[PDB]
Amino acid sequence: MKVEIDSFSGAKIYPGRGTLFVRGDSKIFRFQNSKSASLFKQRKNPRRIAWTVLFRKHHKKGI
Amino acid sequence: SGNGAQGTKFRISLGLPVGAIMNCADNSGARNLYIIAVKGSGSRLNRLPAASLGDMVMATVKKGKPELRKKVMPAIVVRQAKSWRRRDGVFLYFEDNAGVIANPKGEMKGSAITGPVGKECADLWPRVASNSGVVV
Amino acid sequence: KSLYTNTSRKALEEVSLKWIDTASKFGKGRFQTPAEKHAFMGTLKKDL
Amino acid sequence: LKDVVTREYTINLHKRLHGVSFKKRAPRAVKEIKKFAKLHMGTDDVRLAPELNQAIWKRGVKGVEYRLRLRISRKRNEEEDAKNPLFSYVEPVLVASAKGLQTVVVEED
Amino acid sequence: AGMTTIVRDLDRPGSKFHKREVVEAVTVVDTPPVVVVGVVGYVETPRG
Amino acid sequence: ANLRTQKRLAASVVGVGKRKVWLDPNETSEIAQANSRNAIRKLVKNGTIVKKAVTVHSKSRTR
RNA sequence: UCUUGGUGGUAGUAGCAAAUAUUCAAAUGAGAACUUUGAAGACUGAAGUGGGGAAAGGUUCCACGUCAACAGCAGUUGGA
RNA sequence: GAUAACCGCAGCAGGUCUCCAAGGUGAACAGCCUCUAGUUGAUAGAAUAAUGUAGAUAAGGGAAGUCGGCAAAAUAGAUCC
RNA sequence: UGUACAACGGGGUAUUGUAAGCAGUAGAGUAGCCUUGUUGUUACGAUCUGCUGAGAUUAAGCCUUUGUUGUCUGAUUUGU
Ligand SMILES: [Mg+2]
Ligand SMILES: [Mg+2]
Ligand SMILES: [Mg+2]
Ligand SMILES: [Mg+2]
Ligand SMILES: [Mg+2]
Ligand SMILES: [Mg+2]
Ligand SMILES: [Mg+2]
Ligand SMILES: [Mg+2]
Ligand SMILES: [Mg+2]
Ligand SMILES: [Mg+2]
Ligand SMILES: [Mg+2]
Ligand SMILES: [Mg+2]
Ligand SMILES: [Mg+2]
Ligand SMILES: [Mg+2]
Ligand SMILES: [Mg+2]
Ligand SMILES: [Mg+2]
Ligand SMILES: [Mg+2]
Ligand SMILES: [Mg+2]
Ligand SMILES: [Mg+2]
Ligand SMILES: [Mg+2]
Ligand SMILES: [Mg+2]
Ligand SMILES: [Mg+2]
Ligand SMILES: [Mg+2]
Ligand SMILES: [Mg+2]
Ligand SMILES: [Mg+2]
Repeated sequence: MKVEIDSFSGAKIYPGRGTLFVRGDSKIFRFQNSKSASLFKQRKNPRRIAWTVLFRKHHKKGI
Repeated sequence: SGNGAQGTKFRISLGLPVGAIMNCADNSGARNLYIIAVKGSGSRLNRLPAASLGDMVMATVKKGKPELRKKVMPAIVVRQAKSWRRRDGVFLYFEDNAGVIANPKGEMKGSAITGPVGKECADLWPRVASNSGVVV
Repeated sequence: KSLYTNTSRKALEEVSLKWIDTASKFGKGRFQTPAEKHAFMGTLKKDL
Repeated sequence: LKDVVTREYTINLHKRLHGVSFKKRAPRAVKEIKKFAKLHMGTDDVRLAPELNQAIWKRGVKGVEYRLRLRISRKRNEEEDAKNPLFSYVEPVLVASAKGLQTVVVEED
Repeated sequence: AGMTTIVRDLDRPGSKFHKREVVEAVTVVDTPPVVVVGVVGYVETPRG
Repeated sequence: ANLRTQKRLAASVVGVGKRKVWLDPNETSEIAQANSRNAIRKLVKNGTIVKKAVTVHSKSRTR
């Protein structure tokens, strides 16, 4: 019972949820859902997706 | 599977049927592995035998060193790219399929594995664990 | 009740749970409790 | 109780037109206003104003609004009245939004 | 009522997941108490 | 009644199509005796039949 | 597997599903899903579902009256 | 002068010679949308079982299917190399 | 004639991804006014920023409801 963090969106991953990705350089990615997952494969920067955790630190929202 | 494997495996989703060409992840000279058959396969009418991570297959080489080509050799799948479920609920997958050339007992032909190895594969096959670096 | 006594080691295994999922099954829910949703998201525009 | 009555209603046509064929969303929306007036005003004869038919069909056959705002008025059927002595006339109500509005009783004064 | 998922330790010696955690679907059955409102007696006959 | 012959007559009188002839619905009684073309012209004089102006094809976005 | 005519079961069955699509009100009427008018939605989209013609047809054109049959539903409408 | 006036048993998705030809997109008399004009005709209503017909999408594999890659997918314009 | 049911409304939950409007000394710049700034001005300007994880949708087979407005005796048949 460790809660993982989404590699794209910064959401909290509870057990069973989402997919884990192993990129070919063996860097482990973790998605909470298929919305994090598909926008990862689509080559989207999390800094430009307005609801992600990394956007809100970049835009100083909710400090 | 069959003989050579140290331990048993939980059932992993079968990603790789016969005719699947997977990359070859060791330094034997083979560039890919074309699966002709899967060890331990159940006999069902019309069902292609389908390999999975940690399984031992029989394979040929379609690209690579000429002395490795035109022969049937055992191989062991180390990466899968079809999302399978672990017993702790983790669904995971690789970007590619990969396998290493083995003998019938499970000794490596190669000496080094380029990339990650599924932990189910490393636990089932001690020699693959010996030459693997990062394991998932 | 079971119609036979079962001593099969999958029975007789004393089970203690560690966590129970209470996220919304109405979507791909992300929070176990509304306190956790209010803590992650902070304050919203919604009235007081 | 009172027979001649006028109330204003909101109808959620979104949940009534859910999954309907696209060539029949606005035809069915007409038939759901008549079902909605027969449920509320109780009368089987429902006459919809031609301005309401303009409101249903404003955005084409498949572009019915999620919420209409209707002024249904139960009235006295005249001139050799039908099986029922009452009918309901259904009016559009000119609102910028049909959201967030309840059922009110419009008085004739 | 519906299903949800849990996490528990596995107590299965000789399994590969012994003392490790597993993620299991459970079904939840909403069970209020039942009111006893009668009795019925059955006799053994040659027809049943 | 049957004003089908009063719309074809009125289209040929005002010189537009039958898609652009507005017969007065509230004067359906007196339109129905306008069987002749002069009677149709008389109903164009007093606005009982209206020319129904053209549907706009604006060129503003094209420009 | 006669000839001519008549009649059944199948059977109120199969079916009446190409060509985006109809809807509201009023009028007429015994009777309106289908007629007429208005309103609305749409389409052919100028190598047109638009205006004319050749061959062929022959009155089908137009008006009034009419609805038994015909328009494989209907019909107050119609090339009837 | 034809998805009802012709021929095809008939008000048959068939066939039958020709003139005129608006705006945009675009290379275009293409496809798509609109103006003038025209039509809104084709039995309807309700429901959304199976099997169909027509259109789609599909994880991982990628012709192992099959007599045979049949069907589908993939490619697609233009500029430069 | 109810700890009733319905239609709306409220809350939750969820999906998407930050609405419209207003504002800005943000904006590649360009064209004018110059009583020429140097965080001038007028016009035009993809985009960006703030209000704003906003706005929209949310049962049609989601959940919940002290709200609002209604509804609650039509028909047929059955006997040892
Ligand atoms: Mg669910
Ligand atoms: Mg549907
Ligand atoms: Mg005979
Ligand atoms: Mg017969
Ligand atoms: Mg039938
Ligand atoms: Mg049918
Ligand atoms: Mg078209
Ligand atoms: Mg069009
Ligand atoms: Mg006549
Ligand atoms: Mg008939
Ligand atoms: Mg008849
Ligand atoms: Mg005629
Ligand atoms: Mg002949
Ligand atoms: Mg016919
Ligand atoms: Mg053009
Ligand atoms: Mg051009
Ligand atoms: Mg059709
Ligand atoms: Mg596939
Ligand atoms: Mg794929
Ligand atoms: Mg073959
Ligand atoms: Mg075969
Ligand atoms: Mg082909
Ligand atoms: Mg070129
Ligand atoms: Mg924003
Ligand atoms: Mg804005």
